Amino acid sequence: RTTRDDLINGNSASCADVIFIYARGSTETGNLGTLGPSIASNLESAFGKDGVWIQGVGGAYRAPLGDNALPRGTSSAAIREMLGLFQQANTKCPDATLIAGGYSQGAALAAASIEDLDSAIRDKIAGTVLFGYTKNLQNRGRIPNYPADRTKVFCNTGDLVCTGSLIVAAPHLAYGPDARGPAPEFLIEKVRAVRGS
Repeated sequence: RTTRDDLINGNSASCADVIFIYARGSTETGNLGTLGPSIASNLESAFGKDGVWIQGVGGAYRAPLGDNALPRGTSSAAIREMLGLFQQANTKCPDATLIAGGYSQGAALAAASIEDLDSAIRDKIAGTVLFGYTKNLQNRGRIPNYPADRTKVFCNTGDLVCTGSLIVAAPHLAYGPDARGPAPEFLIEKVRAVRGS
């Protein structure tokens, strides 16, 4: 449901083939918030429960609304937390394919993290989905240092954070259908593109 720590809890001797690391939006609960669980269930349907590990960014990432105003759109402590989880995945399960996602502040966090990541680990993230991407305009719809073909941004018309503002309007809260269909669809496709099946 809203907390999944499959990577932290996972046995190194029986690594999943796919590891998904997801950062929730501001003020959301657990470490998956409102959108994460929907994505998780569909990935589990595609890869099987033992086939994918779902890991939300918890720990120091408290997702405070105020941190949207910081330079990178989230705090340094939150970035360190997510970097730490990619590095844990890379160490625990060197052969797993990674996928990532974030909503709102979590999308800025995912983008900042991936930008700072060691390239060898960044290169293992086969696809990333961003919903209500707060740095969409500033970054021109891209994640720095990460390929456009592995990136999918869901930015609703009228969601002001996609257009350089930090105002929360009703479209910002309307990503439910995307998390249920096109976002897991994209992620599954990108994993299969490199792993076959």
